[PDB]
Amino acid sequence: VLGGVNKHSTSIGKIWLTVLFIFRIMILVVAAERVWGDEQQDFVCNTLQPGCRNVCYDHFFPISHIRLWALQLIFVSTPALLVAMHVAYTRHERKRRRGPLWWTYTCSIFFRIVFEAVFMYVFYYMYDGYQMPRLVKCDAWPCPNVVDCFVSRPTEKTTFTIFMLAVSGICMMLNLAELCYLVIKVCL
Amino acid sequence: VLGGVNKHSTSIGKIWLTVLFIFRIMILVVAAERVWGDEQQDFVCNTLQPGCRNVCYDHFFPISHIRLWALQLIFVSTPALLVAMHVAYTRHERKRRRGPLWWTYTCSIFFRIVFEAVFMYVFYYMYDGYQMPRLVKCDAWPCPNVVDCFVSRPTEKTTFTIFMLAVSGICMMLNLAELCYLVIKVCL
Amino acid sequence: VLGGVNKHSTSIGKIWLTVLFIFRIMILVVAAERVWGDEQQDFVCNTLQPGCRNVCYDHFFPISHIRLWALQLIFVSTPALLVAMHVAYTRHERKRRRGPLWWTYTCSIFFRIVFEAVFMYVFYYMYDGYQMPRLVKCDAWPCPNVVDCFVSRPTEKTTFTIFMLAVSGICMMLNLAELCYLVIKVCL
Amino acid sequence: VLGGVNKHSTSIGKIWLTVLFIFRIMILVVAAERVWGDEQQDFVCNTLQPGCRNVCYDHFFPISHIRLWALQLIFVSTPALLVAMHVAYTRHERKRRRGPLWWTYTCSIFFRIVFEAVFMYVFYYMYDGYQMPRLVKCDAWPCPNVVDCFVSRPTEKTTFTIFMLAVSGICMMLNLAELCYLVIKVCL
Amino acid sequence: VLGGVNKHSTSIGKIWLTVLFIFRIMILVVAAERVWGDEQQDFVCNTLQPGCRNVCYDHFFPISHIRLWALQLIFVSTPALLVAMHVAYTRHERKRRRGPLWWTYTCSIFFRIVFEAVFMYVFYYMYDGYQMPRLVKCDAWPCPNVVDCFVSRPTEKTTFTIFMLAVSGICMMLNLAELCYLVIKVCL
Amino acid sequence: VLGGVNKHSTSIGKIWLTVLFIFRIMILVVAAERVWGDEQQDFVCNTLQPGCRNVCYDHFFPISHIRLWALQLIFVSTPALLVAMHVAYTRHERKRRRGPLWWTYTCSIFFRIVFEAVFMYVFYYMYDGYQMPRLVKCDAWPCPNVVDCFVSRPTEKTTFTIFMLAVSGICMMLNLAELCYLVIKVCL
Repeated sequence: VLGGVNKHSTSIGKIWLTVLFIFRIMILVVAAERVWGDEQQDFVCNTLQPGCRNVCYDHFFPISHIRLWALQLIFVSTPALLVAMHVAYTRHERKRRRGPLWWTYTCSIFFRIVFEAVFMYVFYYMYDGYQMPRLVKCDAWPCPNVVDCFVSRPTEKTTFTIFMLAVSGICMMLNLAELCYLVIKVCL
Repeated sequence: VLGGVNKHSTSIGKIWLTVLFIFRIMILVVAAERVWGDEQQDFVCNTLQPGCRNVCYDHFFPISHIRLWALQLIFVSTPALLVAMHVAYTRHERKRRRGPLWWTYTCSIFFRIVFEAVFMYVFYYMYDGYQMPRLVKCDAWPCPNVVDCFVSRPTEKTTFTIFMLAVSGICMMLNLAELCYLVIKVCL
Repeated sequence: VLGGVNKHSTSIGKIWLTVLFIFRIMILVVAAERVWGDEQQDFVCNTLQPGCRNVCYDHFFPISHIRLWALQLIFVSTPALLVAMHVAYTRHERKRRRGPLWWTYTCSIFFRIVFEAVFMYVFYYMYDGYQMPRLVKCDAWPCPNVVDCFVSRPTEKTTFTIFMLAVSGICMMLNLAELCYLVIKVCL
Repeated sequence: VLGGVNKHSTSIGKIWLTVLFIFRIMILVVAAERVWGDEQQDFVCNTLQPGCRNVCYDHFFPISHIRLWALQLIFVSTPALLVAMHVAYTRHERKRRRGPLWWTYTCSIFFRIVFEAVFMYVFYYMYDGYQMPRLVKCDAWPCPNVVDCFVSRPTEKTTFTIFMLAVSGICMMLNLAELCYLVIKVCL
Repeated sequence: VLGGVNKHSTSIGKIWLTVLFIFRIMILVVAAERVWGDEQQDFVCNTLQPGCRNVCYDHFFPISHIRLWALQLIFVSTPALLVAMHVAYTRHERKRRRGPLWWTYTCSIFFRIVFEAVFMYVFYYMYDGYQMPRLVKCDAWPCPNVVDCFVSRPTEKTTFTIFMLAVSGICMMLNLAELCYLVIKVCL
Repeated sequence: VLGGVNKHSTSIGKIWLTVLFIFRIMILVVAAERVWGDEQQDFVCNTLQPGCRNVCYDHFFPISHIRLWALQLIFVSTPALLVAMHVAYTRHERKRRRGPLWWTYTCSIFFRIVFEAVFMYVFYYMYDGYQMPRLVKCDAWPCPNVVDCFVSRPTEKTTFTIFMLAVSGICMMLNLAELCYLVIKVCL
């Protein structure tokens, strides 16, 4: 909350973006330890081959969904943290002894859009959609021929995937709108 | 508590709604990790088919009850959080340099009613009542014919479902009463 | 502690009731996650029938003892919380612009007695005493004929049941004494 | 720490008793969840009789050691908490409008000795010493004849039992010394 | 944050190094209990020999990755903690009664580089790269001949290894730049 | 930190000893719940005898390594806590109404050395070195003849044992140096 206030921030940055960020954190907290907790423990494969459970789970879930969203939240909150430290350093220096603050705030908004877009593209490149399947067919060594494996709680995981994707998409649109608001105001 | 006080709020909003919100949170905290902890682990099905446990549990419990209530609490508390930030932003601007505060508070009450009603309808659309069955009959692939499966702690889960439904219904009535109090006062 | 002080409260309400409430909370904290943790996991039944463990445990323990005490503590502390908010609202209004405070405090004491009495009656209606048995005989479907099942830590659970029942009984007596003290003082 | 200071307390009550109380809490914290965590889970009995593990563990450990020490700490800290509230109530009343404080402090010391002595006598009546055996022989129904059962971590549990017994014995001696110091001073 | 500010610190030390340190801590928190939690529990070996799982896991993972990073963070933050205490001690002494502060800050930067370099060399000496294999072949006694063992979540562990190595490399470069900035300024 | 400052403390006690104490606590926190968590659970013995796992683990690990270090930290921090309370009691008395503070500080240093040496001797008397074996041969009843048992994570446990022993040895040397500094200063 505190690390989201600047003298150049409009109502969108002060209120709407801050609420959405808290919204994403709260959803992640209640859906991490309980929904994705038994992702590998309850991954069931119809085989007797030792080691087939480990390789098939790793093949279809190279990075867990919750770990991807945790990384995205850390990355998109970094520019806000950097700006806050710069403000304190400048405020300390000014007392001791647009402008520079305008460029730092504008640059932070640009990097927030880039990080938001990159992480959802990684999601689509890696899981080709939001729908978690009930069944995965795995043929990696040492599994003989093709082995059927069953995912844990596919429906609940799909529901939370739609929530995070929808909020992340809204966050980019708000960030894009704020970038346009600042640019046109200084230009015209 | 703090994010529930406005200069247009009556006694109902200041006291009764705040207590009920804390009441729902406290009940959720004591009944989440212990009552719904072993929902899938102690889901027992009378079969030898691999993967039948995963598909049958996911078929009858697409979203866990506690996750639905956690989502509802987050949604119904969002309008209160939005109003508080708007007050601080307006208070900061007024010093730096009915009305707008009346409309923001009135709009937040309307959205609280909508979110409360939507989540209760979703519950009845998804679980068709408050009574958790002891036995569920599942015929989804790969389960052969119809398989008997047994739920964990059905009676305790039914009791807490009644508590959350009753308090949610009371909270909707109180919000409706406060909305009527403000409308008639300004009209007459 | 703070939510237990009013200008009409005598020494009993200020000191003895506050200490007993903290006493009940402390006992519950140390005896919840460790004594009742494995209530169903270590519930052993002498049978080969799938699903008999789930139905027999649910039949004899419809609501866990710790969950009943947690609900009781929440209920008996609600009237105290309601009084505190009313005091703050009245104190704010008086500055901005017996009596009403006497009736609110008296009413809160009455509801504390009712909630205390109701929860112990529910305990006796549901578990017909304080002694937890070592053996339960269960004949609910699908268990064939009558099945022997064995409870986890029956002696330790009996000891803590006596503690909570005794303190709850003492708390009801103290509340009754305080109610009589206020009534006779105003009457005579 | 704060709830252990009174205007009639000598150096023993202010310093030595406070340090010992913190000493007992710290030892309990590091030795509860890890040493006694698997007391029943790793209780191994040489039998095939269902339910023999539950009844034999309950017969030889009716109350766990850590739960007994947790109860003792709660009881012996109650008189200190009662005195603190009485001081605040008297201090508030005096401003609003030996002696009584001397008797309350003296009575609290007496009850601390009684609670300390009662809990160790219960320990000796219940476990007849400090040495935890490696083997227990159990003949309670339904165990056939006599069944050998093996305790988890008997040596480590014995070591911590000696620590708590030694500190509890020292605490009584300090409390007894403080009681004698106050009595003779007022008498002579 | 507080233990990273000195009167001789430039913008790099005040802002960039502080953010990166928080960045490394945040990544470690979200990836410790969930990614490396089941490292040995889900270590599957294709054998019937008792004890082969323990010796093969210990042979290939003598120190866990998360424990190595936790040790590195503790070591690289020690010089900053030492400087802060020296500042407070000097500040207290000066009131009671370049220079010495310049040498202490310069020395702390040097030790941060050394600790950073040592821990990455230990990583390459011990795990000869960043890629975690799916399969390990173990022939330590008592495993007969050569036994195949399978690692848990090799792909996710590889991804986080790249993140920590990259940030640690960046932190070493920033520390080197700050050291050069101070040396040339005092020299010329 | 606060409980390590006295008016007679030199730079060694104020800075170096405080940092080392925090250093030992931080290492213990990250290496307790994860490295020693499965000490008995993953203790594997090559036998079919019931109860042999319990007696052999208890024979070779009478007290866990982490519990020994936790006890040592509590003991060596007690004299520092005792001194702080004595300072506050003396400071309160002086206002109400070398020297004594010099002897209390000197005595606390002496007891810190004794406790540090005693716990290190107990470690060598009990585990005869820092190297944890991979294999232990156990012949206690009821294990028939000699049974092979395998330790969990012996290499990682050895590494952390060296760390704690090295820091404890350094802490003893620093305490000895500070004791010599005070004695010679007062003598000459």
